[PDB]
Amino acid sequence: ISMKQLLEAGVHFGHQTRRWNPKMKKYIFTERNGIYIIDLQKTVKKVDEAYNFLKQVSEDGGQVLFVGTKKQAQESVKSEAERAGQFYINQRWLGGLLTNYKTISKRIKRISEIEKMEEDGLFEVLPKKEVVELKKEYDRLIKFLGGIRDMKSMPQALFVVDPRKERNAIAEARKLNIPIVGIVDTNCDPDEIDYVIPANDDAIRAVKLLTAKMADAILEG
RNA sequence: CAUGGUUGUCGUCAGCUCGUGUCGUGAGAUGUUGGGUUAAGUCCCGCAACGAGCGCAACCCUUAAGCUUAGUUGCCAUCAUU
Ligand SMILES: [Mg+2]
Ligand SMILES: [Mg+2]
Ligand SMILES: [Mg+2]
Repeated sequence: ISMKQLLEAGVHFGHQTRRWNPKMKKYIFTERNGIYIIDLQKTVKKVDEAYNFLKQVSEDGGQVLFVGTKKQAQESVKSEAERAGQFYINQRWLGGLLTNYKTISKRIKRISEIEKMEEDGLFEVLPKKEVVELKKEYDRLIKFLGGIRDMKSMPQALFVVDPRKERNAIAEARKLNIPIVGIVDTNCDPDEIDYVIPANDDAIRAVKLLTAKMADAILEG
């Protein structure tokens, strides 16, 4: 990426000074209109490191999980993950998604079973009330577990659009020692994330640019 | 007041719990709370919970309406008769 591209994206924009995290001071360049401005020069170097890492994991064939429950990133996470053929979560992070994957795995299997029953044509045989509730279960499973249906093993890396929003995802990854690549805004804390990209996560344009670049690395691998 | 079996009672009240995960030094907690909703821990939505079980409900019996099958010991409209 280039600084001009980043400036157009709105990556430089940051949260209000009051809501900042002091640990991210290095990344901050200046304060304008009561908003800290991310240093793009640091961002470009950071983007490169994460891009290299994601290409490396993709070269190894390691799976990557994209998390963007934030409204801005929901659409971007879905599209880029599909492009790169990687797992995504854009609705809600179920507690114990990775730590309790033994239970979660069964829920993934359930989605296939519900489809199988429809394919079998048991659905017509089943009582209407039972078929309605079965459909409702399936839709709920698709809503939350749709992105990771294909996943059968722990993702080699996680991509998080907003670490502060996705606290549970960060915690589970750190417990399981999974490397984290994240878009960290001024408010967020960078210590937890292994690969930190300092950027605005409140802009659809900004998130899309960064997630696309990461997807490209996965595509390259 | 050594017991099995059987029973009353709170109360047919909507509870009571567990596995895995997570949190807590720990006893614990979460789930099971919250916003609505229901007869209902009923259901929905949200939510470090994700699920599951015993309860709830439903399946059963009886009662309130038809159809088809059958018609004696039941019934008698169509007629004779008593
Ligand atoms: Mg209780
Ligand atoms: Mg229940
Ligand atoms: Mg009952």
